[PDB]
Amino acid sequence: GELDMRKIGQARNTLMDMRLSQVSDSVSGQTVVDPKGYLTDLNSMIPINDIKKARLLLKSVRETNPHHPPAWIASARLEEVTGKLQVARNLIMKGTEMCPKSEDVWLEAARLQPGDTAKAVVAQAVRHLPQSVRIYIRAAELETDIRAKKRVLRKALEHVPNSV
Amino acid sequence: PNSGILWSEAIFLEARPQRRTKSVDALKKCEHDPHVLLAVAKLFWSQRKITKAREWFHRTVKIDSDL
Amino acid sequence: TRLYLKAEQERQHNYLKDGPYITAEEAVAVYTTTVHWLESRRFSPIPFPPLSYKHDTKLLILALERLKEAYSVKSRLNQSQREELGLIEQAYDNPHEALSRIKRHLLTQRA
Amino acid sequence: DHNIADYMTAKNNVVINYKDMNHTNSYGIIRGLQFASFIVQYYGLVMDLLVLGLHR
Amino acid sequence: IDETYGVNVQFESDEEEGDEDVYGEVREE
Amino acid sequence: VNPKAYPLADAHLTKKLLDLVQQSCNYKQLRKGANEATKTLNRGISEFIVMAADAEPLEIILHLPLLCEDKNVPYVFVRSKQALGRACGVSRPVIACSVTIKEGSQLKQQIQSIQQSIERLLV
Amino acid sequence: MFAEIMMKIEEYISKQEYRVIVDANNLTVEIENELNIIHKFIRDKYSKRFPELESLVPNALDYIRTVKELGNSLDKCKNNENLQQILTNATIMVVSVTASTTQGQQLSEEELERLEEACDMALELNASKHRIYEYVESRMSFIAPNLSIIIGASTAAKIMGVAGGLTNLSKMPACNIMLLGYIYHSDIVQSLPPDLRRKAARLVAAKCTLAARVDSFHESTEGKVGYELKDEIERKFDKWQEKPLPAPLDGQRKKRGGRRYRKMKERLGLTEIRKQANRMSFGEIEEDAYQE
Amino acid sequence: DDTNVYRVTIHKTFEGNLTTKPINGAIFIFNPRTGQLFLKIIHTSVWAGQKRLGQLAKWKTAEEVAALIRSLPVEEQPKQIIVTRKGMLDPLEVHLLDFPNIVIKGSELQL
Repeated sequence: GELDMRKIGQARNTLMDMRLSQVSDSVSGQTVVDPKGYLTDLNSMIPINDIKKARLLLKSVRETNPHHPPAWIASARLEEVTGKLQVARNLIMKGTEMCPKSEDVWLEAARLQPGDTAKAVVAQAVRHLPQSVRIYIRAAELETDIRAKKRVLRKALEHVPNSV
Repeated sequence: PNSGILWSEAIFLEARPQRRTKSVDALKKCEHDPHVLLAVAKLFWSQRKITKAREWFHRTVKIDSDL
Repeated sequence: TRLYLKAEQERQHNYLKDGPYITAEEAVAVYTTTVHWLESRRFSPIPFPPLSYKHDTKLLILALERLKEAYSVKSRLNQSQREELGLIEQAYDNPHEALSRIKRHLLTQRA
Repeated sequence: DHNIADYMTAKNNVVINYKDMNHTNSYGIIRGLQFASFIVQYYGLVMDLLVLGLHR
Repeated sequence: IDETYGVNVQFESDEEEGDEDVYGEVREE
Repeated sequence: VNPKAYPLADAHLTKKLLDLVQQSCNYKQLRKGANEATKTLNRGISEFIVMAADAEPLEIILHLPLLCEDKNVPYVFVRSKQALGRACGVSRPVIACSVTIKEGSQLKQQIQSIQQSIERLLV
Repeated sequence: MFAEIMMKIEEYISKQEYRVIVDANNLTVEIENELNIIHKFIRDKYSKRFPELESLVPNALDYIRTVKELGNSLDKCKNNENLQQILTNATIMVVSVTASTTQGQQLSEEELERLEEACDMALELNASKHRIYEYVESRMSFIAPNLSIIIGASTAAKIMGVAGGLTNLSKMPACNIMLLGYIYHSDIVQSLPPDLRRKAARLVAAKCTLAARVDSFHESTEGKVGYELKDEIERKFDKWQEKPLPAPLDGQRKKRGGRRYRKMKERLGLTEIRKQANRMSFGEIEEDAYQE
Repeated sequence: DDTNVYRVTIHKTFEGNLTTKPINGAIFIFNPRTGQLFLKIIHTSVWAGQKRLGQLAKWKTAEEVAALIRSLPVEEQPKQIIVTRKGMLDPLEVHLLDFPNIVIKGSELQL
């Protein structure tokens, strides 16, 4: 009787696919995909409101106490623990100008900024609060040189010679 | 029931597709036993699985090396 | 609507029985012309969605906004519309989980 | 990428439902697909390149 | 973060979000 | 009843077995159904296994004495499955069940007495 | 291992315990994978003579018949009576269209002889597996016809063999389910929709167990209980697969406002809608006429 | 005082994270004209739940604020609820809608 009319369509589709696959040889820039390979990257990718509430509480504590370097350090830690480091660097630069003569805030601002900015931050912290052993140690640690660290150690010995 | 040699004899006298539950019952009843671990290593080596039999023999040598 | 649905039914059946109308080697010639044009352009083909993207979460935000715009201003939403709104809110709440699910559906789901 | 293309084409080949009628679409394309715009634009580009000519 | 219960100020919803530039500067990134 | 169901308990013995099954299921120590009873008997954790003679077919409960020949456990057959179902608390009639031993249960002496009284019926 | 099993099957069929049926079932399960590996080796070896034979014939036996009938000579695809007995007419037309433009080199005499010997060995292995399956089905119909008719003859035979004996099969809680598992491999389960087939596998236990239990004694030798269990499983798989409007009486308020009623009012109500004020100022708003 | 109910004591640690745990649910309410004060003492966990935003605490405080007025007699209830927290006054005014007889007026003076 009436045979499977879909057989002709299947044969035509197979012929078209074979012709396309053969023509694919001439495609020099032919490229493929790896969903199965990506599957390993998706399985390896496995690691909100409370973090936003903590960030809002840190912002309210910084607005209620601008001269609190524990509040500025907590705001910098909350901004650097999640999201981007630019907001943490801006908060550290705001806390260094709002609460001067603080060793912990200057240490957090030196740890949050890059070294080209950390050198200027350590220079500003030495100009605002000199004879600091932690600021001098952070400046000698962010020098990446022998002569620069020797000059920083000589400046720390000339400023505060009673530091072990 | 708390005998390693009796559990090994019961795992060896049982059927080959029925030993996978008998070894689990011997491990659950008498745990950390050298004879039960040696019987599990022999059952893993008899099932053409050297990658599990080597780990079972290493665990049997680490649990009791005096056997 | 009923008549068009019926007509599309026998049209799809006729396409299945008679097979594709793309003539043999004609679709091949069209593909050869297309690939020659692309090679002349010489552009890098788009790859699979990478793990790292410039603004991956931004695309999810835009898609969520686009789906919300369908019935956000509406006074009320249907049960299916309510479920869609809940799904959109869940996706917005957890962008990373939604992105992982979308990638998994892309690379695994085919039905 | 071949996987994304295969998924898109499979989505283009799905079951269509109605009040009481259901069928399967194999030759047609669901215009309601969110990515249907991209595939329609690309295929129209295919006809544009074919008709216009390579040099043109 | 002092031991005072009021040490952390209450976080009242504000910074109204909006495609309006409060700073009034055309951003160019 | 069915002649293939052996041994068969008396009226007071079935009442004591139903009371022990109710005390075991109320203390989360009993397994209902023939499959869970045979799995607990094969696992070596079932203290006793009780059956019922009013099962259709009666050969499907025949694995319950045979497992008693595979683990050396006392077996007994109830008169009706509906009383064993209610005893198990399940509205559906139970043709088989299992009282398993626990980590120092208070009903261990009653389970030992039921195992000593059910082992003398098979003679 | 295959020659002794074939001799035992011939000695059992010429005379008309239970370990011979299990050995024949294991030999058939090994010979299926051996024939699949032989078909894969024949497709990898004859890929130079016909690279489109694997895509046109996805079956192992159909590709083996197409490689044994045609071989290196592709002229046996036009009006050939031997090729029409393996494949259909549209498959023969597709094979002729693939052999019209093949772009493949012909093999040597030794490679074609090795391919023909591999195809003959695969055909002999398939015939031996079919004979072993027929002998196992006869032994299952002679031993336990209820489990062989409910879930399948091979399933029943495998179940008994796996259980190690009809006396152990009945003893098994999942009687007749030998992970061959057999509960899923059950034809009655296979009858159920692929997804429901799994549920049918669990439901197969009851029927299979009953069949084994019945088969334990000398009752139901014709298989009426197994056929009834198979019909009940098929009915369960078929069942698993596929209002006047109320009178608008005048509204009656709550007789007494309760805290639980207030809890429902607290749970469901218009509290959020009341927050959004619909009041509109008499003066014009800053929005356009049709801002919407 | 709305902040008193939402006040959370914060621990201090050089390396450990500060424990900004809630203190209590009392709002430090006062009424000099009434010759007494109100202490709406509530559990610290009840005062501020886990991952509870300031807006969520304000919404819960409004329910408790209306509850205190509900328990008190209408005459004894404050005729004017002068709260300097203008932002929290509106939810209190919304809560005050449950008592039309009572009125809420902004408090320029802050206690």
